[PDB]
Amino acid sequence: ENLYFQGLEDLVEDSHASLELRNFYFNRDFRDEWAQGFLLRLESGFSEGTVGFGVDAIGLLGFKLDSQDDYAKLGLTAKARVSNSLLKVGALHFKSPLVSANDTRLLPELFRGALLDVQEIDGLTLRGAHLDRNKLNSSSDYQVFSANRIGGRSDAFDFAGGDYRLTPALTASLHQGRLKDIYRQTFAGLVHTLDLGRSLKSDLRFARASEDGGFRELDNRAFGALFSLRLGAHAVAAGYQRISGDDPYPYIAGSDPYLVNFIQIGDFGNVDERSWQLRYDYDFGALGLPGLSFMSRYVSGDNVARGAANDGKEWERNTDLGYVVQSGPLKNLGVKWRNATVRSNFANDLDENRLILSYSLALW
Repeated sequence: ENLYFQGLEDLVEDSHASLELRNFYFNRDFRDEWAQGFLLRLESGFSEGTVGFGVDAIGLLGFKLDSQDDYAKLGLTAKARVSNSLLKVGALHFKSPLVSANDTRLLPELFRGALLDVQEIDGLTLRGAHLDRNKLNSSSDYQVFSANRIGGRSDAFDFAGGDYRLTPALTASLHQGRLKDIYRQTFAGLVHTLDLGRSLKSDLRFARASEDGGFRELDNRAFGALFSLRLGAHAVAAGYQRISGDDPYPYIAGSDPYLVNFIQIGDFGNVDERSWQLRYDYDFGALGLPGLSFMSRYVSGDNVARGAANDGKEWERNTDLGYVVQSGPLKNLGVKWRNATVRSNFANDLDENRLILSYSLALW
């Protein structure tokens, strides 16, 4: 009676829910898809007690329009909290150096598994996960994993990692993971944030991977550095990335790699690839146009392995223009245009346009 009945009420009492509408148009021109999506998110409260329990749900629905994102899926996530720690089991969507779920299409990628987040020690976040399925952004069904470019088949991704604030400005990270029967990978990172009150973020990354289990021998290293300068409404970033070893940068296929020069289309993670990035952002708020945004970036890669040579080269430009309605009936309605051009001597030259209309409504 009592505590159990009350627990079920408390799950609802402290719950919240939202509905997102997305209209997505995509075109690729080599030197076409329109779809509508709905995303219903429910997050329960927790039952009272030292250990609190809850449940989240995500409802996804997509269909193609005339002018594979044609599915419906409901995913549940059981959760438990104690002190400042949280366990989620079921449908997962999160970002971390060794595994990050994608959401740059119509409907999000989901993983099936368990994710633990422990924040009991001052300045220290410890995370770990066991994942056993990948639901690609464009499909309804959970499937087993493979690695980007490298292939393979795996039914387990495991990682643990810590992000530690050594000082208020400096955070050190170490994450270690395994895509079972394909690869092992470890990531170290150091991120320094200098606020001049005007700011400079310095983001250094290094990851090494080797084979796991009976998989063929694998050797990859990836160094990245990204320096992000904010100057009022302006932002400028400069990035450098170096891939080395016999193999390209491994990550779960369908998901996002934690590479500083991973942009709209390319990851710049090819064998031996050296690349640099320049990025500019302007926030129109100060000018008096608060919903408006502009970003443009350019990444140039060389040294890419082409057989026994290293004369592979590619570049990619991206430009994002966006507006979010600030007031009136259509407040929160957003439109984003993402335009990309890729030119390469080892892959397909491509131009891509995305147009995304989005609207989110808080239900309660």
